[PDB]
Amino acid sequence: PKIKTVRGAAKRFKKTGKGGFKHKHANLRHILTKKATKRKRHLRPKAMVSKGDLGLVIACLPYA
Amino acid sequence: MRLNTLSPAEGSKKAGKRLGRGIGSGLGKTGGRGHKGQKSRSGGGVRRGFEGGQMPLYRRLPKFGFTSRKAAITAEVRLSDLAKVEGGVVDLNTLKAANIIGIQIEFAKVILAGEVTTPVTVRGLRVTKGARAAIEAAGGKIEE
Amino acid sequence: ARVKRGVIARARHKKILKQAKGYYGARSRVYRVAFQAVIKAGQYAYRDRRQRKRQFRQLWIARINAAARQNGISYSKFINGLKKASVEIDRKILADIAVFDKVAFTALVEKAKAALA
Amino acid sequence: MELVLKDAQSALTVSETTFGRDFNEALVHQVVVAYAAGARQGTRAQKTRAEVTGSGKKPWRQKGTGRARSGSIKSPIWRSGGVTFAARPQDHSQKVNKKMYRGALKSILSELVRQDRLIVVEKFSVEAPKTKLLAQKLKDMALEDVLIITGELDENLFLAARNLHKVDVRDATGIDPVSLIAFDKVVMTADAVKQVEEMLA
RNA sequence: UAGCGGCGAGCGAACGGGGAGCAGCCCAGAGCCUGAAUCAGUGUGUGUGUUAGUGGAAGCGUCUGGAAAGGCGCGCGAUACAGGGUGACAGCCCCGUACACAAAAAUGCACAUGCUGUGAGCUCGAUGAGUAGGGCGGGACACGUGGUAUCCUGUCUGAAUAUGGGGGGACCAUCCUCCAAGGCUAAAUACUCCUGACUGACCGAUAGUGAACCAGUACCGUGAGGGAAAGGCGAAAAGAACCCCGGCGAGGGGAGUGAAAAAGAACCUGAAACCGUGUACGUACAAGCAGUGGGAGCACAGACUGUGUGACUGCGUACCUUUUGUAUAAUGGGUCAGCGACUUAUAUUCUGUAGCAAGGUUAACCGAAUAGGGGAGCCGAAGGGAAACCGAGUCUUAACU
RNA sequence: GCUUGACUGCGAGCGUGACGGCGCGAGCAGGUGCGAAAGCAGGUCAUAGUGAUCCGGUGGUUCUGAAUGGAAGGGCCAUC
Ligand SMILES: [Mg+2]
Ligand SMILES: [Mg+2]
Ligand SMILES: [Mg+2]
Ligand SMILES: [Mg+2]
Ligand SMILES: [Mg+2]
Ligand SMILES: [Mg+2]
Ligand SMILES: [Mg+2]
Ligand SMILES: [Mg+2]
Ligand SMILES: [Mg+2]
Ligand SMILES: [Mg+2]
Ligand SMILES: [Mg+2]
Ligand SMILES: [Mg+2]
Ligand SMILES: [Mg+2]
Ligand SMILES: [Mg+2]
Ligand SMILES: [Mg+2]
Ligand SMILES: [Mg+2]
Ligand SMILES: [Mg+2]
Ligand SMILES: [Mg+2]
Ligand SMILES: [Mg+2]
Ligand SMILES: [Mg+2]
Ligand SMILES: [Mg+2]
Ligand SMILES: [Mg+2]
Ligand SMILES: [Mg+2]
Ligand SMILES: [Mg+2]
Ligand SMILES: [Mg+2]
Ligand SMILES: [Mg+2]
Ligand SMILES: [Mg+2]
Ligand SMILES: [Mg+2]
Ligand SMILES: [Mg+2]
Ligand SMILES: [Mg+2]
Ligand SMILES: [Mg+2]
Ligand SMILES: [Mg+2]
Ligand SMILES: [Mg+2]
Ligand SMILES: [Mg+2]
Ligand SMILES: [Mg+2]
Ligand SMILES: [Mg+2]
Ligand SMILES: [Mg+2]
Ligand SMILES: [Mg+2]
Ligand SMILES: [Mg+2]
Ligand SMILES: [Mg+2]
Ligand SMILES: [Mg+2]
Ligand SMILES: [Mg+2]
Ligand SMILES: [Mg+2]
Ligand SMILES: [Mg+2]
Ligand SMILES: [Mg+2]
Ligand SMILES: [Mg+2]
Ligand SMILES: [Mg+2]
Ligand SMILES: [Mg+2]
Ligand SMILES: [Mg+2]
Repeated sequence: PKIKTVRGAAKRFKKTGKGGFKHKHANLRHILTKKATKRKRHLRPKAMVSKGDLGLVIACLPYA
Repeated sequence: MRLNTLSPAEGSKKAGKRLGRGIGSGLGKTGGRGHKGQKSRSGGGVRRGFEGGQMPLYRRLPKFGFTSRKAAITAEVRLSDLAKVEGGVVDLNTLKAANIIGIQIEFAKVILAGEVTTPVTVRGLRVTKGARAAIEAAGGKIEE
Repeated sequence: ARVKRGVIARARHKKILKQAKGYYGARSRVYRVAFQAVIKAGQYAYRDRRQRKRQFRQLWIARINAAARQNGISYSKFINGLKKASVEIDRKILADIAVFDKVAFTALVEKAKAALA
Repeated sequence: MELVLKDAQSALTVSETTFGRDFNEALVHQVVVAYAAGARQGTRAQKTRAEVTGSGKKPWRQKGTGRARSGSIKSPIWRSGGVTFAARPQDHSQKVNKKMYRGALKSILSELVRQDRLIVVEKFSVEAPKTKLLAQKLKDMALEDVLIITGELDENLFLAARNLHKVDVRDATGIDPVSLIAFDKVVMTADAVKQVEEMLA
């Protein structure tokens, strides 16, 4: 039967123009006041999935 | 051309791996699974995104955003699709009849993609700046 | 598509057994053993084609040594003399000559001695 | 494209695409193979160790008896046990793209014309429904193994054919690539050829 | 997909579209006109099945052979060359097949018709109360109580009643849509203990059913229950009269049958393990994976080389598995024969290959059926953004060098 | 002594990690502090002082809002 998607992965990843995946950075969720503003700013924008974990993401998201 | 003279193209059919048929085969005793582990086992292996136990990437990283229901009912049209309709008026109904947009599509946009040669009248559709310019150049008309 | 495998299996076994004719006991009667024996024989044969070359050279050298000494010269000295004299006769031939033609061998030895000194 | 007729010795114009294209062997082969696969029926089944009739109790205790460890009497490695990968009934029908099928037909038709195995005639009717008459007509036409393709459906012709195993009468709608390749010669009526051209385009 | 979900593992719609099939009615009720349509049972007539059946074409000569259906000649039938038998492979020898016919009787399904019950249409009405909601506890909806709509109810309550009420995914207003608390209803859908016909890139006696055979038997178990093994003489018994050895044996040798009995019922073929008889060569001073390289002699077969044996001699510690590493005194195998393990379906990606190409392809289904229709859909030709939205750009930011 | 640069948006380019990430960073825009000015300041001589995701809480919002207008809920930003 149809392959099922890993719904968590679906929530966390979105495919881009060539077939990458952007994702939201970790560590910008709670205790923030100790984190430096520069660090927070850098974490804020989205980020492409690296070469190492691309395969795993692909496995997770067969219909992405 | 008889039923015993036809033959496939070279490279069309390839040999099907048969595991575990002796030494010369190549895929001998073990069948390309190495020596006794979990992956070696029949039914063996670990589910998608399993990292030995490490919090897997699809969990490490935070969830984000929401899904728009209006996006499911929006659509994007091409100037080649402005020519693919019949007549000289591009409504939603006309586009749907043409089979360009989907049936449950309340909204559509004409984007500068491809090119429009014939004059067309885009009625009740959003049109991008490039597309509007292109249609006007073609000799078209846009109205709300 | 039930491919029954009697005929092929027996033919294969028979070929191995035939190859293992003349072996003591189950090594000529019982397939498992016969096959093991056949493989072993093959391995030995490969080894022994090499060893055959080695052995025959050894034999030739022994014979030549005996002959040369009978004509009053050691083998090593005789070979050196021949090399010096530019005689390219290989030692299979030298051994044969020694065994079957004493006059010829003696002549060769004389040549070697002269060349040596 | 132009096929001269046997009976009137008059030409008949046809499409170069349909009757004068190249022979794409790979495509034709795929289509014929597909036809064969479709024709097969595929009704069989063995019993898995699940389905083999017997109890599911352990033949002997795991340890102690010294025998090798057995779990079910229905094991595939046991005599009268299940077939390891027991078959089920399966559908061997391959899909063939419409265009691919049409192209194959076109190639076969072209090959026939080139090889002089397609014989076109104005009409191939028999007067009575009599095998003897059909046989005589075929002999007169020199033919023995033949696919008679007709435009309009003929009762006398079909009945006459029925008992000649080398002969087969078809309607132009029901031609098939394996049949065309198989039959030594193919005798098309003028209406039939025209219809085929219309069908194939 | 949207959603649900220790937001894990997993579960997973609906709206809308294409098809198959399409049938609508009745009571909460009385006045009128009233046997009025429909439905059910029951007789009768007709048609068409079903349960026995009838007819059903056309070939001989010759050779081989135990036997012709085979070879080689010359003919004939075919709306019949499906299939099965007959001394080897038969269109024409037999049974059938195509095709054309057949029912005293019983009965299925159609109409036609008679009888019985059944009640149509109009006007006026009436419009399902411990119910809908609610509180508490559970359950069902893709929906795990969550912001949770909707459905069911164990418990405690409890309306309005068309000037009315339900729903539109917390909730309110507006708008739209429908009328709960009473019923009936064919088709398209599911299945095969069983009956008939036909088919198979299904098996062919360790296979296929457990069971080709007197099998759910023998046997095992107190019992529920478990559960085998075991097919083949020959074309035809022509199954061996008679004689002989032997215990009025078993078994055998003649005889006879037969094409063949080394086809004799312990019966087609008749492998291997295993066990013998005969012949050649070797072997009783010689130490080990038993072979291999060299190699004398001896025997045989042909006119020296083939074959068989192998004195003596160099080298040489099986195989598998598992291991850093095994001759290992680590595992497994007494041997032989048969069987015994990377499959199948559906999704997805990449590679090859074929088709068409800014297009490609159809799914159910329909179909004088692998044709043709069917483009509902799906993938692609546009991306960016969480989204609104913008768009060859877009997002970020007040703005970007 | 005077102050709040213990700024906001970004950031060429590097370092270090299998990755999650972590680190250094001139310069640009806005707005400030000290200095006469050149200048310096995006915490502390540097290297420890820490905890992913989920699920919620609080505030803001030119996003969304299941007939429509709202609202709930969701998103985004800050934070617990
Ligand atoms: Mg936050
Ligand atoms: Mg290999
Ligand atoms: Mg290998
Ligand atoms: Mg492998
Ligand atoms: Mg192993
Ligand atoms: Mg290991
Ligand atoms: Mg491994
Ligand atoms: Mg398993
Ligand atoms: Mg469409
Ligand atoms: Mg039990
Ligand atoms: Mg079985
Ligand atoms: Mg089709
Ligand atoms: Mg009869
Ligand atoms: Mg007959
Ligand atoms: Mg004959
Ligand atoms: Mg015979
Ligand atoms: Mg009511
Ligand atoms: Mg209630
Ligand atoms: Mg409620
Ligand atoms: Mg309700
Ligand atoms: Mg609402
Ligand atoms: Mg057998
Ligand atoms: Mg059995
Ligand atoms: Mg049995
Ligand atoms: Mg007695
Ligand atoms: Mg007797
Ligand atoms: Mg026999
Ligand atoms: Mg026998
Ligand atoms: Mg034997
Ligand atoms: Mg001795
Ligand atoms: Mg000893
Ligand atoms: Mg010899
Ligand atoms: Mg030796
Ligand atoms: Mg190893
Ligand atoms: Mg060890
Ligand atoms: Mg060793
Ligand atoms: Mg051992
Ligand atoms: Mg082992
Ligand atoms: Mg053992
Ligand atoms: Mg694949
Ligand atoms: Mg491909
Ligand atoms: Mg100043
Ligand atoms: Mg410090
Ligand atoms: Mg979690
Ligand atoms: Mg939770
Ligand atoms: Mg909030
Ligand atoms: Mg709004
Ligand atoms: Mg709304
Ligand atoms: Mg809100």
